[PDB]
Amino acid sequence: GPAVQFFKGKNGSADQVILVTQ
Amino acid sequence: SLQIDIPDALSERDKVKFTVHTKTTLPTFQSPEFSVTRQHEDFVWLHDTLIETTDYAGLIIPPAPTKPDFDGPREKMQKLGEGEGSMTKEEFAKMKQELEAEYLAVFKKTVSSHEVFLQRLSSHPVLSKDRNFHVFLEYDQP
Repeated sequence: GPAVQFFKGKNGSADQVILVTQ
Repeated sequence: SLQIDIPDALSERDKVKFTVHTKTTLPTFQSPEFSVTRQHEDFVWLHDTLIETTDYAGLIIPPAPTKPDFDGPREKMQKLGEGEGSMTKEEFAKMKQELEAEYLAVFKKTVSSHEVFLQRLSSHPVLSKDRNFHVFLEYDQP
């Protein structure tokens, strides 16, 4: 299963999750 | 001032990595701005260590962050494909999209708990000054 990478949004930017190779 | 935020995080196998970013004016730090990578246990270690400190007997140490649990989302994602063959492309995409939303929700809650803990520490005039807390913030062997 893939790793998930989280980016906290640069407010007011929305938070993001991205699928990472693993 | 001492400003700490968690900009980004990763969830893998069974392990979670947080990036702890510090902005400071304080002379005691070697640098004004730096980042490190810490794991949930590192946060726990700090809390326990503060508790052990004789000087802090009269202070209330901020409660440790809740341990992050991604188990439901991770378990579902593995299963999702898994059965990629069984279902249509739109079905697969929508499901993957759904599971991702779940990861994000868990991420938001866990990131906040870890960040809030650090922020409380920086708030404390005595605790912010702590040597162990500093090492937690900027020690970077790599």
